[PDB]
Amino acid sequence: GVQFGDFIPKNIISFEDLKGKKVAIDGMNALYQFLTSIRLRDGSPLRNRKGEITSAYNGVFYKTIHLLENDITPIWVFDGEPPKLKEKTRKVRREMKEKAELKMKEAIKKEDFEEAAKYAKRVSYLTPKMVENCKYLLSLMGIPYVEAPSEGEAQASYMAKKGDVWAVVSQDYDALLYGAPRVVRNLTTTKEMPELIELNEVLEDLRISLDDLIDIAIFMGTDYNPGGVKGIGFKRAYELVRSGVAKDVLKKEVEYYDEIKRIFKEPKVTDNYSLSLKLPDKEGIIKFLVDENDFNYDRVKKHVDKLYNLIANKT
Ligand SMILES: [Mg+2]
Ligand SMILES: [Mg+2]
Repeated sequence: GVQFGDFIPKNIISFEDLKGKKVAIDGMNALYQFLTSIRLRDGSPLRNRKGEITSAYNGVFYKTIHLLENDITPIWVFDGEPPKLKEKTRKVRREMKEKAELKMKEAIKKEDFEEAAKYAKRVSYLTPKMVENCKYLLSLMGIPYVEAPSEGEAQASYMAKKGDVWAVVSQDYDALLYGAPRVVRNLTTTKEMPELIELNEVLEDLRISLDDLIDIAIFMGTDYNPGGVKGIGFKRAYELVRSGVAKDVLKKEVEYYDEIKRIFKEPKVTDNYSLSLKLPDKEGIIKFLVDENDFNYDRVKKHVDKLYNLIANKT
């Protein structure tokens, strides 16, 4: 996401100081994280005997239990319906290139079949099936999840602002742009220590408003305007913001500036979800993990036993 890291205040926090907090996990960010970091010695992903990747299932299972063991109650947040994701104020223009220039012409020729074998790949190793399988596993584990109307980071941020959860868990800083009061990094990955970023601290320290921060992100470049504004990094953007000339510059330099701003300010969110935990289906977990995905029975068994006890106590 936006490379805010070096320019915003952040603090290393211990796992103990995270004890008892409820958090909204950015599901897609977490799953991509697992695929990247849960690999073999040769950098190859974890797979079952059928050659299917299980890296994501490994992180979902073990990472979720790790948090619960430390009294951190997670609620997984996933992205909305790929076909339709227009988030309340997110339909005016596009969510891709469907409406506008996407090219309609007869080209079924070989270049279309080598291509008709060239569409299921850029969806990375994280396929809808895999994402669906992760949702299934969370269900068996008794862990609550929400399917956001659109971007999961907006849903999670909303949940944090509401106070249903203490922070958004992700490796990206982007939740701050949606008004998330707190983001906690390095929980799904522990190379480095957990890192807590508080939005209010960032704003007070930099002496800027949330709208200013969104402006800086747009200069740098968001998923909605990759590459940002020609030759402008954090410092120059922050300079333009403090001078009070950012909004004029952005209106000139970024088409759909007002549209991009609305995405962060008025996303489509939902209140239909529960943070309640359910006792885990031990047998179904073992079938899916051990039987169908070749996880080690012993380790899995000890873990579903631990999971059940934790939830029971919590419940
Ligand atoms: Mg992002
Ligand atoms: Mg996202």
